[PDB]
Amino acid sequence: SEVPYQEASSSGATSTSFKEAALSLEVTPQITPDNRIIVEVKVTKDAPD
Amino acid sequence: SGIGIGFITDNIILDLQLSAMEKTGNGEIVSQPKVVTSDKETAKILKG
Repeated sequence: SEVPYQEASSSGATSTSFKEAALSLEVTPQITPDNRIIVEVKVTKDAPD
Repeated sequence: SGIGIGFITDNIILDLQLSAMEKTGNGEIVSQPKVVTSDKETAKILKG
């Protein structure tokens, strides 16, 4: 779910920010012959405050 | 917490107290995070 921050600052900045506090896996696996992977993985758990 | 009261009231009210406090607090926190990292690469564990 995407925890935002709404800073609505009249003179030109509308920080209608958001960011999802979601479990997630962001994986970039590289497959090597013996059924192996060197993977760049982002494993994140975050949660609304 | 700590009051030692001596009171006279009947003849005269004369109150003599020794009021003492001793407080002891010990907090120990031991946390160990284990991270698997490539060699010469950065990896990060963050628990907060």
